[PDB]
Amino acid sequence: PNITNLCPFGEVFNATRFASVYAWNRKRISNCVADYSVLYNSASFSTFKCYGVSPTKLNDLCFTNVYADSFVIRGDEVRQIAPGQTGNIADYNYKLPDDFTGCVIAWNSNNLDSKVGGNYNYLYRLFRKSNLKPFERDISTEIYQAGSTPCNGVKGFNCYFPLQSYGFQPTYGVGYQPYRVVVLSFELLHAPATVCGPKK
Amino acid sequence: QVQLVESGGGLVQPGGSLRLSCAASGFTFSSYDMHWVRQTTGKGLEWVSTIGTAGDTYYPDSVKGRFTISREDAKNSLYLQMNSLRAGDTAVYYCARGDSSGYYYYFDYWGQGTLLTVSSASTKGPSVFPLAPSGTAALGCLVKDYFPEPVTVSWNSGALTSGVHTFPAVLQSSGLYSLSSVVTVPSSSLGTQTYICNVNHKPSNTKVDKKVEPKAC
Amino acid sequence: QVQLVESGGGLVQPGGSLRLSCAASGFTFSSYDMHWVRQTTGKGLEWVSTIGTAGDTYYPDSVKGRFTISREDAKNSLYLQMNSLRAGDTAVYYCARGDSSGYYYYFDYWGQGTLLTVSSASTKGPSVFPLAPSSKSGTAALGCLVKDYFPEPVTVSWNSGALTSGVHTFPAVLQSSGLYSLSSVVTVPSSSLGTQTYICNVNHKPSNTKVDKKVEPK
Amino acid sequence: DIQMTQSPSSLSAAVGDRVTITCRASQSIGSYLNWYQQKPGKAPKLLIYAASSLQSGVPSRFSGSGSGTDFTLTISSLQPEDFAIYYCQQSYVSPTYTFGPGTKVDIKRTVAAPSVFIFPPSDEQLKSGTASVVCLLNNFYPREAKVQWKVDNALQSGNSQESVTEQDSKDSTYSLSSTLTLSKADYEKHKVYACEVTHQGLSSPVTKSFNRGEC
Amino acid sequence: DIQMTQSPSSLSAAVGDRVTITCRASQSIGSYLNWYQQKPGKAPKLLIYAASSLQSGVPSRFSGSGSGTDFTLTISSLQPEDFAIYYCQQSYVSPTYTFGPGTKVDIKRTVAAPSVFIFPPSDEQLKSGTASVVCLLNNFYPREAKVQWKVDNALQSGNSQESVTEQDSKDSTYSLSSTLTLSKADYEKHKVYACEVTHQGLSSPVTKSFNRGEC
Amino acid sequence: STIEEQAKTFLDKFNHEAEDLFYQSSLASWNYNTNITEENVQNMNNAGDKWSAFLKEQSTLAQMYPLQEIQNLTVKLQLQALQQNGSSVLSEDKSKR
Ligand SMILES: *[C@@H]1O[C@H](CO)[C@@H](O[C@@H]2O[C@H](CO)[C@@H](O)[C@H](O)[C@H]2NC(C)=O)[C@H](O)[C@H]1NC(C)=O
Ligand SMILES: *[C@@H]1O[C@H](CO)[C@@H](O)[C@H](O)[C@H]1NC(C)=O
Ligand SMILES: *[C@@H]1O[C@H](CO)[C@@H](O)[C@H](O)[C@H]1NC(C)=O
Ligand SMILES: *[C@@H]1O[C@H](CO)[C@@H](O)[C@H](O)[C@H]1NC(C)=O
Ligand SMILES: *[C@@H]1O[C@H](CO)[C@@H](O)[C@H](O)[C@H]1NC(C)=O
Ligand SMILES: [Cl-]
Ligand SMILES: [Cl-]
Ligand SMILES: [Cl-]
Ligand SMILES: [Cl-]
Repeated sequence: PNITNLCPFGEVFNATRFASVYAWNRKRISNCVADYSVLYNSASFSTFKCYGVSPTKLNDLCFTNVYADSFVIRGDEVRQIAPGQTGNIADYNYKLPDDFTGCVIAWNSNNLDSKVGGNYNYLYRLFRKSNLKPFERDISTEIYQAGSTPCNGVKGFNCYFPLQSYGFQPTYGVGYQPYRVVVLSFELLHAPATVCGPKK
Repeated sequence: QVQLVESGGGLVQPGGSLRLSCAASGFTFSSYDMHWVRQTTGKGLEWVSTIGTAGDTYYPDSVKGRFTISREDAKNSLYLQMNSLRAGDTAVYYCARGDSSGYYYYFDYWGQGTLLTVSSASTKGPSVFPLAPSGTAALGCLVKDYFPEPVTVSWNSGALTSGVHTFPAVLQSSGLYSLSSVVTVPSSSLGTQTYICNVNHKPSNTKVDKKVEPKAC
Repeated sequence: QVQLVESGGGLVQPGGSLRLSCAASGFTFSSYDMHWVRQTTGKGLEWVSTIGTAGDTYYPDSVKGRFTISREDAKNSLYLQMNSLRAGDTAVYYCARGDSSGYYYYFDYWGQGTLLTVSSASTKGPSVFPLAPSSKSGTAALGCLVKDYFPEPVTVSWNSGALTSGVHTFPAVLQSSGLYSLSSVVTVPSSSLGTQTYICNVNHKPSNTKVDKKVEPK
Repeated sequence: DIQMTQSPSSLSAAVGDRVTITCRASQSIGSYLNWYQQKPGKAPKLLIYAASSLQSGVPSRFSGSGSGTDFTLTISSLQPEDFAIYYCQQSYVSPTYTFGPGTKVDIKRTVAAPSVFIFPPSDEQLKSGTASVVCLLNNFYPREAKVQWKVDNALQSGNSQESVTEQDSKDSTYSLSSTLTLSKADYEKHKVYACEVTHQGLSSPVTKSFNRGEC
Repeated sequence: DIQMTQSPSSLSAAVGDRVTITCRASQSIGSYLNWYQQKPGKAPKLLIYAASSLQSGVPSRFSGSGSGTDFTLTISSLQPEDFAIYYCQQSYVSPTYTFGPGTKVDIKRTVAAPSVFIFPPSDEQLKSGTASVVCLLNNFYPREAKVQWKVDNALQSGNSQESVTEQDSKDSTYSLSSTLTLSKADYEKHKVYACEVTHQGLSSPVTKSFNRGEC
Repeated sequence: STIEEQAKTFLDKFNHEAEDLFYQSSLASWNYNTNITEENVQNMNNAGDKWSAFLKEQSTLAQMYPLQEIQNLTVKLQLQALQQNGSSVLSEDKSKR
């Protein structure tokens, strides 16, 4: 496995701009050495949970691909970024599979994503006809039809525009503050491994 | 043979701090993750902290900011620094080795536990009294009025194990603990074997050797 | 509703004899096998006897020669004659319907049981005393004490069975005298002590004792 | 014949818990196995026949599995009314059907302190020449409880008998009676009659007492 | 995190019996489940990992099955040394590994009457001003036992404390100590000190006593 | 799609819109009460007017879900808090007076 380039974890974690959770961002990481040590002992991360593998063993592991999904939600919703969860985020925005293999990291981004008066650029989907399949993404803006009456593309009675804005303000309480979230998915196929820890 | 041995538990005032140690032997210490897991009667087994082999440390939210795990591989040693201790931190603290088979992680080796008692009360060492034997005969030692737990009791420096019952301690109305260790023996052996109980109460640095002899009326 | 009701259990001296009956309702009695199964605390459930629909009878060896099963289809009735009774026959006797699905046989319906006591001691009927509700008190407690009776069992109801909620009829206790004693209690609203009449109905069939005792605040 | 063995002898579980009981036959019996339930004072009730067929009217939480020599009865979600002894029975050899020894299923529930009551002897009984004093501990859990009698603040021994109910099928509690027996003469020698009750649900022992001639 | 639940809470079984305890995860965790055994005063011991792999050195009578949300630990033939509490633990979410509440496995054995001994207070203790009298009930089964103190045949109350051992890993019995606490003055004011023991293995209560200044 | 389900969805949208508008109004009010100035009074009054208009239109919408078809008591309570008519039952002239 001839690999000498380091995986671009800093490009993901240290980006200036994060996507709204309904249009969540995905970067494919392959063909590189993954130095997870820059993630260890962070004074920033309020959530570091892994699934299927132990964090302590990440430098000894090889994967066919790694996927870096990133987005912003509110603090109270970080718990939904996990297998088996339910809620507006898990049902309508970002869904992890029951057999998820990977890690979920999150940190408070009040200093970057709040604005006195309200930062209305971060949206989430509130209504949807059915729940998302794992790793599905829905960016439609079709008016949600809540009654027997067709909506004909216009908001109204029983006819709601499906996205809603977080409107983050720095004075919000912690549960309503913006959190930046990175989901690393460790994909293993019947193919040679392209992402490996420094110890492999 | 893998061995893990905890040290450093005892009495500590609320708001105080304390360091726990774990000495490892019988394996390449640097090659394994190490963990602290606590146990209480009310909440069972609870993960307290983890340190990997890359300097990575992990804590539950209840513990982050207050406890710090670390390791000294040159001395095959693990440490848990504890600050801002609250009554609810009273527990038995185990160190534990972590390992994996494939992706499956487990705790394959545990220490013996060290009891942490968080209380503003003061330490008191036990008084040790003989329970004199007066066929099968019974004799023992009474370990009375001590705080905090625990006391450990052996017989004839651990040479006597068969038939020994060291009872779980009882909390007296005074807030002090009391306990009794007994042993049943052949009656005939009361004049052919000397019986000594060895009592230890580390929180007060009390070590007592008490000889139990048949009483003169 | 299939129902089976045993009758005839009671006190009988060693070496004596006694017949048990079972009355059936709610099915075509003649079309089913019938069974006697006994229960003791020491040996659990034990098959005692079987009668098929062709007059065929079956017994364990411990019982052959001593007990005889029979049936009267015209009266939807089952019988067990028992001769040469021994202390070890003391037990609760159930009648039970046997049925099958394919080759798999089972006992789908059971009676309530009847207690057979094999003893040379004599029958004594109980004395029934009120356990009066405290003048001080909300929830109040009251009851009946059924003392000095033999053999088991006594049955206790309240207000002729109209009162069941909150009732505890305790298991009988064997006193040093060889007699049994029992007490049935009930908890009620304190306020009801002046708006509801409470009567315990005690029955001891072996002595033909029926007592209705009214329990009153003093 | 065919000997039947059950495991465990007894088990305590909470409402909603999955309960699992096993049955073993001394030789292979294919699927010729039935399960019965028996509640205190009542006759056996057929739950399962042919190792896995649920008898009509039985709740669906009961299920039977197994074949050959080992069989399992499972209660998917224990309900309070399921407190009972469960028996298996082989239907392979007739007429000599044999039953297992039974498995007791007790309900674990929250601590409930007893309600304590005391009953003086009736006057009719005193006319008969004997006095019975009754102490009632009502609807408590767990079953461990201690009652002590005091006559004029003198502790009694050897003159009392206790009885405990089987677990209640609705609230899973226990009730207990203690009966103190005195001669009418001894009863008339003293004034204060009390029972002191210790139970884990009480912060301190509870005493109920009465004076001989007061109401 | 992921919540783990165990059933039953407790279980009494005989030696040679098949024991079956179950574990449930609050969500699907595949085979990321381990089982541990813990005996009194000892640390947990790993028995099973990956739901079904037997840890090296663990006897083959222990086995694990299951996947997804429900898992089972089985002891094919309960041995006396198996008395312990068994815990399950999900290894799917790290670092936040979580444990089940535990299942206690008690051993059912034949009735064994206690051996009763009584110990007067030492002279060394009496110099300090307090007297402890100890009554020892040794190696009995079942656990239910009653101890009553008599000082000159005055029944004692409120001045004694009891302690009971965990089940013995060899012979499956229990032992109990009762400690009567008296002032030195009270101890020297009276002469006869007795403890009366009631246990199902005894045909009648057993008293062990001593006189204060006598052989 | 029952009436109770439609009402649940309506209340969802209402909550999310209302929390934001109520926060903006409460913050304007706080900015005034801690810093009395004409700019802050105008901001407070404008935000409060926006909140009142929102509640007016949301109550109009809420009235289109008949309570007698709502079985869930929580949904009923919320809809009721919204569906209060009050002085609006009076004619324009009577309410003006
Ligand atoms: C994001 O950027 C920060 C710097 O802004 C990186 O932090 C440094 O990381 C190295 C490697 O662990 C440390 O030795 C430095 O001390 C860090 N500097 C500061 C100022 O914190 C961080 O590593 C970047 N994130 C990732 C995932 O690479
Ligand atoms: C591996 O890749 C490097 C370039 O990154 C190249 O210089 C080197 O020759 C390659 N070695 C092998 C064994 O392919
Ligand atoms: C008070 O309000 C005025 C006008 O809006 C503004 O200029 C000033 O900065 C405010 N003061 C504070 C302390 O925010
Ligand atoms: C009423 O509806 C709410 C959701 O709007 C739900 O949380 C609650 O459980 C419901 N109550 C009942 C009794 O179904
Ligand atoms: C508000 O008015 C409508 C009719 O205009 C009425 O049906 C509704 O019940 C009123 N609101 C309440 C709470 O009664
Ligand atoms: Cl939300
Ligand atoms: Cl503890
Ligand atoms: Cl799931
Ligand atoms: Cl006393």
